[PDB]
Amino acid sequence: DIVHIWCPEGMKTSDIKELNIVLPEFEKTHLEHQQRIESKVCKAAIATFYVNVKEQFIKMLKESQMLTNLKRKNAKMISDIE
Amino acid sequence: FAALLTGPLQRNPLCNLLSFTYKLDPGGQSFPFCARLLYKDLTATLPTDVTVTCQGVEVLSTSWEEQRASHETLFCTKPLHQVFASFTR
Amino acid sequence: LKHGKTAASKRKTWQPLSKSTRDHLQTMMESVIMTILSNSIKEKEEIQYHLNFLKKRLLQQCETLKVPPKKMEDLTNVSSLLNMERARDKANEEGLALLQEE
Amino acid sequence: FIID
Amino acid sequence: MDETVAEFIKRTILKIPMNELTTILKAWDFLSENQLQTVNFRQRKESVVQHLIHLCEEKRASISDAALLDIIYMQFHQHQKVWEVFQMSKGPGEDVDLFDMKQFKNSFKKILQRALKNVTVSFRETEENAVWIRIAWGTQYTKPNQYKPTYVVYYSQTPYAFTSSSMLRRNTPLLGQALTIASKHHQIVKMDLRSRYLDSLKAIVFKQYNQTFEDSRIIHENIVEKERVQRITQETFGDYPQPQLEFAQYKLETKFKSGLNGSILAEREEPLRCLIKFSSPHLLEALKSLAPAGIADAPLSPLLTCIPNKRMNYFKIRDK
Repeated sequence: DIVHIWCPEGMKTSDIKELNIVLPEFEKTHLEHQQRIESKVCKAAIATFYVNVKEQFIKMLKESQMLTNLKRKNAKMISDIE
Repeated sequence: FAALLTGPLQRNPLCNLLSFTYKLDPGGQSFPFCARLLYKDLTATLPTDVTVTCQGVEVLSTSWEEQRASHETLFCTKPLHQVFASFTR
Repeated sequence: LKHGKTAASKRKTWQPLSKSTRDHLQTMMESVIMTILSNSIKEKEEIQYHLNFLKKRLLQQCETLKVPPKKMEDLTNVSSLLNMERARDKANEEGLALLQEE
Repeated sequence: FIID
Repeated sequence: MDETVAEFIKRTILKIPMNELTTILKAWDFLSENQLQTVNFRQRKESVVQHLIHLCEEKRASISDAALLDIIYMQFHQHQKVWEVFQMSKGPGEDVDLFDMKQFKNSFKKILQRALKNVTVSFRETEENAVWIRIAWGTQYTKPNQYKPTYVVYYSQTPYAFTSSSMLRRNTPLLGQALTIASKHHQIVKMDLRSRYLDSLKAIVFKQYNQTFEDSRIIHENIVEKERVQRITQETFGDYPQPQLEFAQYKLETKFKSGLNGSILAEREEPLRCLIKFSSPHLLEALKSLAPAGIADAPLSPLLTCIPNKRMNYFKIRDK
């Protein structure tokens, strides 16, 4: 059972979300679509699809860690206000 | 003498500080006079601290300054039920 | 990015993927189809046909993949949900300014 | 009987 | 119009019965009398919720107008909430105090808008100049606690106050000292006395309601016993009307000592801790009937007779 989950460094067991399993499943079915296509200009658009969408997968995880950073900032400051 | 005063009244049950706003006609013009009656001796009836202000206009002749000097002498040496009957006089 | 290698006891309380995650992934797929077709010159028909076959496959694999049932934020309103804790963190800075200066 |  | 303050308008229609529904709306005196006879009060109660919410929309009620209705609902219904008492102390070097109602309403408003950012303050002036204060507690984010309010009764000259028990106990030193500064005092003492009747707690403390005056074949042999067991209750309690108190918690840490047993706890130096609560209505004239019943002694204990006198019911008893 060697299916992978790719997480950034610094997380714990109780912080594991749902998007860290779909992203290794995004690249496993990506190579199975490329092998049935012999056109070089069609595989370059999927290579354009491999760069820019994975950049948005990095962008949606960097925004999601900043949602958890200001939520823990709101939990830390409420001990300092009280 | 509740028909001579305008506005609501604010009364404490100890009556150590009173506040009421009345109107008079000394020469045909309505003068809103706001008088605050603060008491310094708790064992007495007569006032000690009399501060009488005007809510309306105050840019006039020497009639209202003579009137405000008349109210401060007739609140210290006259009780409050006898000076209201003198206001109808 | 580190490794996976799941347990055999974790596969009992798993749930399918939620609707609001899949509605944002359908929205950004339609935004990136219009991104490529504004950037392409020729052969616009069959490259669209390989992307409609790919988005049929990628939404099929999300229905078969089981996710943990832990709560997440909505990805559809991710520009507007990001700003509303910034109006509250600034409210605790002026709330500290009503406290620390007094 | 005192009350403290 | 906000929805969450309009939920409190339709809640208080549901919390009043229809027999006293005309008593509250005539003392609320914000709607005119032609619209009160337009709404049929003899119909279904959910239609009264629908007809009064059109009257609150067109007259543009606010958060102080809906909290004005909450004071009149809790004035005629004082039975649902308990009332603890606060005791303020006059400082040394003082002979007379300066009190003003315009000086009280701004100093109590500025002391609660400074500490917390969401405190709803509403006032109502009643007969013999008693101010009735609602406080809705909001913490840092939300619109404040509308379902669970907190009431302060203050009679504008006394150092005694009747405050209800809030469900947020962390704001109770904040509510006590805010009444101390605005009423020109220097010390707040929480006195331990509570009941569910506010009209009886102003009778036992202010002591203006307690006293209102200006055949030989059935013969007993107990001539020395019969009028001895009632002469203590006439010189202490009497047949006079008394205020109502229904609760008294008696925390005993006393010991055991008697002349009958010589081997029962004869070597114990440790205290026997106890707590004795009384849960019965009208307790002050309930204990006076035990002495002609013969089930109690005619020298009655002074702990049960000092309850209108010493002005608390929480007592702590030490005995050897």
